Amino acid sequence: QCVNLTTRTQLPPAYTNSSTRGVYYPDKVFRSSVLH
Amino acid sequence: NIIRGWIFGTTLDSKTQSLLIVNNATNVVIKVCEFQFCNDPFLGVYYHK
Amino acid sequence: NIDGYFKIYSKHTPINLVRDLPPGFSALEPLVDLPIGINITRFQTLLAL
Amino acid sequence: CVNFNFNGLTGTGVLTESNKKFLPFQQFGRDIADTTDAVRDPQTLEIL
Amino acid sequence: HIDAKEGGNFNYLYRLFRKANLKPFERDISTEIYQAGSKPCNGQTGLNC
Ligand SMILES: *[C@@H]1O[C@H](CO)[C@@H](O[C@@H]2O[C@H](CO)[C@@H](O)[C@H](O)[C@H]2NC(C)=O)[C@H](O)[C@H]1NC(C)=O
Ligand SMILES: *[C@@H]1O[C@H](CO)[C@@H](O[C@@H]2O[C@H](CO)[C@@H](O)[C@H](O)[C@H]2NC(C)=O)[C@H](O)[C@H]1NC(C)=O
Ligand SMILES: *[C@@H]1O[C@H](CO)[C@@H](O)[C@H](O)[C@H]1NC(C)=O
Ligand SMILES: *[C@@H]1O[C@H](CO)[C@@H](O)[C@H](O)[C@H]1NC(C)=O
Ligand SMILES: *[C@@H]1O[C@H](CO)[C@@H](O)[C@H](O)[C@H]1NC(C)=O
Repeated sequence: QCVNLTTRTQLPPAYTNSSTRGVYYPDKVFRSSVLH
Repeated sequence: NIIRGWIFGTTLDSKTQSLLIVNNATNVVIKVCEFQFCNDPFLGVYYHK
Repeated sequence: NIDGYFKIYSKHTPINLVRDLPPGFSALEPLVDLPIGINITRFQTLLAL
Repeated sequence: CVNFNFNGLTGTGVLTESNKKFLPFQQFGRDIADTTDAVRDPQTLEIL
Repeated sequence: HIDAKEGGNFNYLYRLFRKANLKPFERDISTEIYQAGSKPCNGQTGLNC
């Protein structure tokens, strides 16, 4: 019921950098006004 | 709004369980079933006036 | 995906650029911790076409 | 200067009406040293 | 008193052959054939399958 699609491009992917993106919370602990 | 969600798994066949996320419009659906995915999966309708 | 739980953290910010992943600091907040308990090795994106 | 036990969090001190503001889910606050310095009453939602 | 029958209670399966130990709180219902030797399995219970 699903189709097959092939690309028509002729180049690999590019590359960027994550400057300071991607910081999450490593634990569920509530911390306030601290440096961990 | 072309990005709808992701697929997560190992073999992406019926012989292994997988995870699926589809935000469609109202509500998001997250299922862990045994999906037999297509080689090129995408969501269905866009609109019809 | 650690110890059976699938954890998602997200953020949503308004920008207006063309072809740039904008620099700056980003802190993502927890969305969900789902107890799905599956070995996960590969993934793929769902497009609405 | 009583012994207290609010949500399984025990202690011993003087309870007093507080002016601190908690997030809607927060149940207790912490000092610079890891000591509970404010707790939310789960029956009146009051922070003290 | 509830899980034993006079003829036998042959529900309650269990796994015996896995290529690696499970991780904490991980579930597995893979029901594939597990080659035990080095010959291919071809999905058929045989010598080392
Ligand atoms: C889009 O997501 C919505 C979220 O509500 C889903 O709508 C459900 O459609 C199913 C049939 O496929 C119904 O049985 C449910 O009653 C609907 N949801 C509710 C209100 O509980 C659905 O998963 C997606 N697609 C559709 C059909 O809207
Ligand atoms: C999680 O699944 C991965 C991939 O299926 C497993 O890693 C594979 O292990 C098999 C058998 O030991 C090897 O033949 C493959 O070369 C491995 N693949 C990779 C990508 O390393 C892994 O063992 C599984 N982990 C657990 C604990 O279930
Ligand atoms: C292309 O897609 C069809 C169905 O969408 C599938 O039957 C076929 O095996 C696919 N071919 C390849 C090479 O992936
Ligand atoms: C990171 O990317 C930005 C914009 O893409 C660029 O200005 C900067 O020079 C890059 N820095 C490094 C170390 O790649
Ligand atoms: C809990 O019970 C107390 C007295 O039994 C009542 O005053 C209060 O409204 C109830 N609900 C909440 C959310 O505290």
